[PDB]
Amino acid sequence: NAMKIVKRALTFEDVLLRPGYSEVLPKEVKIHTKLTKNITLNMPLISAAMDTVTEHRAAIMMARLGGLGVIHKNMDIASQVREVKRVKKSERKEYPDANKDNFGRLRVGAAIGVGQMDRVDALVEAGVDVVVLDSAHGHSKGIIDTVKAIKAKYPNLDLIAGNIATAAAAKALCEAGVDAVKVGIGPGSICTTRIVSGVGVPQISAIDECVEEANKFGVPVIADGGIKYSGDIAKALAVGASSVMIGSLLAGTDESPGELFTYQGRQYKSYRGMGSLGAMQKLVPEGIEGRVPYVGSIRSVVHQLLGGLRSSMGYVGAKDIEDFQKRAEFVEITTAGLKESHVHDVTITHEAPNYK
Amino acid sequence: AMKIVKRALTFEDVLLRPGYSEVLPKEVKIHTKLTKNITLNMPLISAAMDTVTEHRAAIMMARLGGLGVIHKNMDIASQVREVKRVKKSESPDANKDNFGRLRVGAAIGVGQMDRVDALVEAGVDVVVLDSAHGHSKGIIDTVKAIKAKYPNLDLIAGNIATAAAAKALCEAGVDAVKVGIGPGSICTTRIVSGVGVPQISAIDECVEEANKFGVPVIADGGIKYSGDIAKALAVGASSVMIGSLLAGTDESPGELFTYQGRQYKSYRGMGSLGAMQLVPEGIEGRVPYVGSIRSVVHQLLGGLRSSMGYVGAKDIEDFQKRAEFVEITTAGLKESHVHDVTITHEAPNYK
Amino acid sequence: AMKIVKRALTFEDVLLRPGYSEVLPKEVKIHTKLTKNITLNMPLISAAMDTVTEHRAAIMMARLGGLGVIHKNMDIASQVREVKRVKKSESGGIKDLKKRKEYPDANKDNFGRLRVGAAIGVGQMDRVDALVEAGVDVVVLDSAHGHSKGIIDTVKAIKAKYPNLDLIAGNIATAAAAKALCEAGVDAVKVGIGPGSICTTRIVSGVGVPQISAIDECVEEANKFGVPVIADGGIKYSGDIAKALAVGASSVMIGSLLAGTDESPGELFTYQGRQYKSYRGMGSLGAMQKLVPEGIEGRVPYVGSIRSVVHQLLGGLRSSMGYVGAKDIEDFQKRAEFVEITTAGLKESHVHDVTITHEAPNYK
Amino acid sequence: AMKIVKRALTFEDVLLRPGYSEVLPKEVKIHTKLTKNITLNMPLISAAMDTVTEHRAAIMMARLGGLGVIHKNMDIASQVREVKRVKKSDLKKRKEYPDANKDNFGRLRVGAAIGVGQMDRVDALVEAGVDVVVLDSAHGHSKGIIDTVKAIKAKYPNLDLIAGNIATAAAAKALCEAGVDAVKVGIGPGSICTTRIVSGVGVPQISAIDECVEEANKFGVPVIADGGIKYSGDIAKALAVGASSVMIGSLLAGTDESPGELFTYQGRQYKSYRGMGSLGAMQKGSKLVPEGIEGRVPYVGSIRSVVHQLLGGLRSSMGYVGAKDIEDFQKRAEFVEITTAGLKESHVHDVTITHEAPNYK
Ligand SMILES: CC(C)(NC(=O)Nc1ccc(Cl)cc1)c1cccc(C(=N)NO)c1
Ligand SMILES: CC(C)(NC(=O)Nc1ccc(Cl)cc1)c1cccc(C(=N)NO)c1
Ligand SMILES: CC(C)(NC(=O)Nc1ccc(Cl)cc1)c1cccc(C(=N)NO)c1
Ligand SMILES: CC(C)(NC(=O)Nc1ccc(Cl)cc1)c1cccc(C(=N)NO)c1
Ligand SMILES: O=c1[nH]cnc2c1ncn2[C@@H]1O[C@H](COP(=O)(O)O)[C@@H](O)[C@H]1O
Ligand SMILES: O=c1[nH]cnc2c1ncn2[C@@H]1O[C@H](COP(=O)(O)O)[C@@H](O)[C@H]1O
Ligand SMILES: O=c1[nH]cnc2c1ncn2[C@@H]1O[C@H](COP(=O)(O)O)[C@@H](O)[C@H]1O
Ligand SMILES: O=c1[nH]cnc2c1ncn2[C@@H]1O[C@H](COP(=O)(O)O)[C@@H](O)[C@H]1O
Ligand SMILES: [K+]
Ligand SMILES: [K+]
Ligand SMILES: [K+]
Ligand SMILES: [K+]
Repeated sequence: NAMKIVKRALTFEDVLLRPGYSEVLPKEVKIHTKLTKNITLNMPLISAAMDTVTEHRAAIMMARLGGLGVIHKNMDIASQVREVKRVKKSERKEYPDANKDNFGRLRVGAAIGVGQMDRVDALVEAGVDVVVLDSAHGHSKGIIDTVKAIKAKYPNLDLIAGNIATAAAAKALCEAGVDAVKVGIGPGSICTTRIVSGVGVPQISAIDECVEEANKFGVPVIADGGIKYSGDIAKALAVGASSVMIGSLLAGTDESPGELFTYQGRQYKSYRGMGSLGAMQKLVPEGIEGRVPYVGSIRSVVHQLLGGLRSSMGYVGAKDIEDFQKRAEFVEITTAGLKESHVHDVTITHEAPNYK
Repeated sequence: AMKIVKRALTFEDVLLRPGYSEVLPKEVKIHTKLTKNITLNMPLISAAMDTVTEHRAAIMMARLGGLGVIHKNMDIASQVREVKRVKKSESPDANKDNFGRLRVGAAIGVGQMDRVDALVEAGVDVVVLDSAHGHSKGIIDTVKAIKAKYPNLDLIAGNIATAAAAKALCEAGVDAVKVGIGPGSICTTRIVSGVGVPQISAIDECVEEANKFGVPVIADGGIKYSGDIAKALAVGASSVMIGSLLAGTDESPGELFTYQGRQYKSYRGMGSLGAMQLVPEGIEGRVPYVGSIRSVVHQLLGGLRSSMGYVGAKDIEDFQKRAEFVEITTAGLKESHVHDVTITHEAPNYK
Repeated sequence: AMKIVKRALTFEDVLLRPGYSEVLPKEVKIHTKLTKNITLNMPLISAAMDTVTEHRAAIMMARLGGLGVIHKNMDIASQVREVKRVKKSESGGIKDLKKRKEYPDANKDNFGRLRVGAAIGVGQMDRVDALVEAGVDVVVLDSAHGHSKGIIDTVKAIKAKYPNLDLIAGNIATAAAAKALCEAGVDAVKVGIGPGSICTTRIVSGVGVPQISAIDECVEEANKFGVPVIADGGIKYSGDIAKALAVGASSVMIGSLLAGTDESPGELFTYQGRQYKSYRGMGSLGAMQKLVPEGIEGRVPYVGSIRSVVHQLLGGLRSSMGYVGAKDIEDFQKRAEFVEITTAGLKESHVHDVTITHEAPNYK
Repeated sequence: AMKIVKRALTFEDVLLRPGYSEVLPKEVKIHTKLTKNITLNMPLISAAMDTVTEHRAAIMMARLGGLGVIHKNMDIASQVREVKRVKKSDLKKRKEYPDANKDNFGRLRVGAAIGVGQMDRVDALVEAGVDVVVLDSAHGHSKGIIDTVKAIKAKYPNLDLIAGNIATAAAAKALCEAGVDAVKVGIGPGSICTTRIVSGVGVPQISAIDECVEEANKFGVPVIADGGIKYSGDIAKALAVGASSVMIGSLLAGTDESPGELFTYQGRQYKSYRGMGSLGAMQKGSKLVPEGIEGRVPYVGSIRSVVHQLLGGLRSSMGYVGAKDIEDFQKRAEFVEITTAGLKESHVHDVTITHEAPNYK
């Protein structure tokens, strides 16, 4: 065969975690983790850098709950600075797991593009905790040059770069000096990249390959995109990602940007790809414009997502994420296994808060 | 370097090969072991769910030769009453104790020794120790406490889905292990937590280990059609536990209701919000009304008899020794169902 | 430690690779063998079902060059009457010039009478005797489970009593079963446990073998005895006929594609301003009212005459043989190379991304 | 036992892996070979179908850098007339179409389909100035095709000749040895095609391209991947596998330029789209049973807007792979095989689409 097929790649729906002997209840497990080599999270969730997901309200709530929000970059420098500053002056025992810097202020992230040094300058002055250098194709000279230039001017600024989906890409970014890599080419709910360009790696195999390489450098992996249910968070972490970035599951909350609207008797919010026409008009598109149901507060969403993670860790018998990653074992399943895993042969009559 | 230990299969992935047969479906024998010490005349058990089994369903299961497990979503006195109703019902296939009284089971959870005490005094035949995660310190310590206090009480524990878990429960002294993490029709465990094992591979793995102890395996959850029962027993389960196929019956708890011109009964997971009243592991639903348990069980056991006839098996143990499987594809599964023809008459065993 | 023999494939899992061809579809030969002793001029048999084959359908199947098998869900006198109607439709001494010009490929016995088959069950020796006396050309011994003592004993009794009667027996799905029936003296084995459109056996009993692998395994054993294999059930499209024959079947038995025709028994009816005929498994409750059912009761769209259906089915086979370069069915089996496909490959193979606005005569 | 040669994959079974890139999508080169002797500025060819390509579609495809193939479901004189219209096709146009695919005289290039043994048709198309003849059969790997290739190359040594369709390495070898200038690969993948269902014959398109490219490269002969392209990503996969150009039917059938009528049905505009082996197409020509259907596709506007989106997807793909040009694309490309769940992850999922996207239906 002329064509080079390197592996058969799996994603979340193709695998399940095996139960393990457990001496710990879900409410007892520890779910803190690392965002970067130098920044910890108290809970492993990050809200996506998207203009229908994270501005200051979402970033504040995510940090209060122990995680992180990344302010999107589809705004001018001054507006983004204003958003970072609003998170940073936000700060109450209602939030005992709040993720704070050494001064007691909430952590926040902010996204940047290739070559946007003036923006990096402004965000550093505004007190940003981590810069997220994002591009459709992180394994690129433009990205690596920007990494090198930022770490040369701000040696102690935590820098996350992405997105990537190969071991070669993880090595290249780790060698350029990043503090974490963000993995995900194509898995996003609103993403058409794989369909429009033919490029991508199914998300489980992409995490697995990139974690194996990035661990050789001590660099955490953020699993970005494709999370549909709380069970997918556990699988992403068990394969070895240090944290998970989520868009669609948070787009429908009070705190995300944009107003509620009603369609056919039910309430929704807009949710769209940053590579969709609408977002780019604020080169051919790699995302769509859509809607997601309204699901209330980020707090109630996060409670269900982490409840599922805790249940998963109790089933596996892990006391914390490190132990979860060391001892998780998987089985590969079939299409019929997946059908068996969902609800089947019964008509759901009541909504469940964690299953749609 | 992720640890995938196995490609795991479930019911729809496999079929039984026919073998040379000298037996007609009429003639095969379908008795089996529930526990090390209790035999069933038919290998079907109704699920311990508050939309499936109270006394009326348990009575009919035992009269037909199997067993009902009274659910534990009720206080102790209520469950004792349900047990006494079944034992008091009477005193050719009926599953009876040494006094001519129907046999019945009853579910308990961890740290419920007072419920065990009352159920034993009420004459329960078997206690079913029921957890979302059987392979845990709480369950193992509860098994050891029950067997130390009641050496001669048959104890079933679950649920599990690995060889290591079957070993642990068998070493602690259970009389049967119940296998099934995630296969249930109303179950969302695998979606909410990412954990589970497709039911065929889980039975296969647990049987191999439990056989070392002479301990039967109960295949719990995921049975959709009667062929699923045949497959589970052929792989080596000694009995099968069924929820959804029995919940739309006259005998299950709860009332008929009508929706869009046709009748239903509620059916819900014991880890759904409704049953527990939180991060649920089940949903609340409805199933079509299908008449009496008698007519359902007749169809289910009819399928099992046909299967044993096709395989040439005189009885369950011979069925397990003779069974050979093929793995099939999605195209093979579509070929197996009805295809390319519009069904006009609802068929008593295929829906 | 559960014993999985193999991964088994059915029609939609495979495709034939094109091969170098020097023949056009109108030039290929499609005659074949029904049994060791009976030839067909085309490779199609209508199912022994009370919604498919009674005398009218059997007369048409024979005129077109194949065979019809009269079902057995009737008393002996009624099945004799059906067989005689086929045997008396035509004869060597009656020069029906119309029928002889329209149907030049008609499949006839040595007296110039249309051939016909008839179904029997285990131990129905009285029915066999009456069918022989009626002039039946081949007896089809049907059971849900051909690989059984009851069937093998029936085969040995029939072959002892009528050594020259061609006898088909089924249904089977393993090589061991084919070996057992061939050693017992059958003239052809009929393969298919579970593939039928109206069949629920695999779902109700968990027992079956996907049809391509089942044919493949039984052909390899039956060929050792010179015994033809009949692929019975699960044919959805003309391409499935080609695949079945290419894998090694000598003929194919079809139910649902022939049930909605003028010639099948049963009356046209209308559902929501559309015409249908009934089509039901012989193991359905309706058919058995005459233990738990192994089929359903259904309807299929009315499609006109058996002639236009068969014309399309054989046109697809001829095309297939042209693509392989096969001059005849045995050449087809010796040339044929398959590929295994995926789910996406099956999607690609069907019509996709286009709304169909006209009925194609061979694609529904 | 039966002989299964391999497990065959098509477009939805595979994805391209990203590679290290120093190039942006607007900088990559998408020039490619049509035959041994003719190049395209862009690798797209409109299908030789009577609902896709007559002179108007061929003019636009050539103006955008590719090619149109005039279908053969018409008499010789009608097909000569369509070819002449393209060849007869002001100085502003040269500004607006700076990538036009022209012959030596500055006329738009055009192809035309012929059938087995149709030497009279070849003679008339050559005198009309056709740039390439596409010898097309349902079954290219046949004595009839092979003898016609030989007779055409004997009589017109300098006429570029594409032959198809094929799906195996043995077939590419036979056509290359008989002297074709490109082979066209595709048995069964077409949107409107029922060949694999009617006859059971075919090879999933990715494996078919891959097998034919390996053999045809030994003769320096380009492969045209014909059929089954649903999205722009499929074009990228086909080229990365080793195809030199891609032939497109359904994605161009609902354009202004395709022949046949815009009509409205239930508030939406469509155009007819049908297989050349459908009953309607063959009754036009007027015996073999059909190997295609008759349908309709939504109206999508101009060919230019469609082509812009398709090539934008190709450029993006080459940027992800790090490829500066098509040959570099093919050398660098590495694939993964995916599952049905992988394909579901790849599409839009768990969100309702509320706005039209120009490259994703
Ligand atoms: C602009 C657009 C539509 N596409 C690209 O920039 N494509 C792209 C860029 C570089 C290379 Cl070498 C190849 C392709 C975009 C915008 C915002 C987000 C994304 C996205 N896919 N994020 O994950 C994409
Ligand atoms: C309560 C709830 C919703 N979940 C759990 O208890 N989860 C759970 C328990 C222990 C551990 Cl270590 C991990 C997870 C439940 C209630 C009833 C039944 C089930 C069920 N999954 N099978 O019966 C679950
Ligand atoms: C009666 C019924 C419903 N089932 C059986 O007779 N079952 C059966 C027979 C023997 C053995 Cl050992 C095992 C199972 C039936 C009637 C007519 C046709 C079929 C059928 N499956 N044909 O392919 C089945
Ligand atoms: C006419 C028809 C329906 N079929 C054939 O000509 N079949 C065919 C020809 C030769 C051989 Cl040896 C085998 C089969 C057709 C018409 C137009 C296009 C096609 C088609 N499949 N193109 O790819 C087919
Ligand atoms: O339009 C785009 N094209 C491709 N990927 C995108 C686009 N916009 C956002 N993303 C990615 O999709 C992720 C969200 O995935 P989700 O959680 O599945 O909704 C984000 O964190 C980005 O990495
Ligand atoms: O809500 C729950 N979550 C997970 N599993 C459940 C829940 N409730 C009942 N089950 C299991 O599902 C089985 C019934 O499955 P069914 O026969 O497929 O409907 C029961 O016997 C239990 O083992
Ligand atoms: O009810 C039944 N159960 C199982 N198989 C049946 C039954 N009735 C007929 N068959 C088989 O199904 C075949 C027809 O399949 P079809 O062509 O796919 O509809 C017949 O030739 C029989 O072998
Ligand atoms: O009716 C037919 N039967 C089979 N293939 C056809 C027929 N008509 C056109 N084709 C092929 O299908 C291709 C178009 O496929 P599409 O781009 O997927 O719509 C054409 O270029 C031909 O190769
Ligand atoms: K489930
Ligand atoms: K079937
Ligand atoms: K097709
Ligand atoms: K996607």
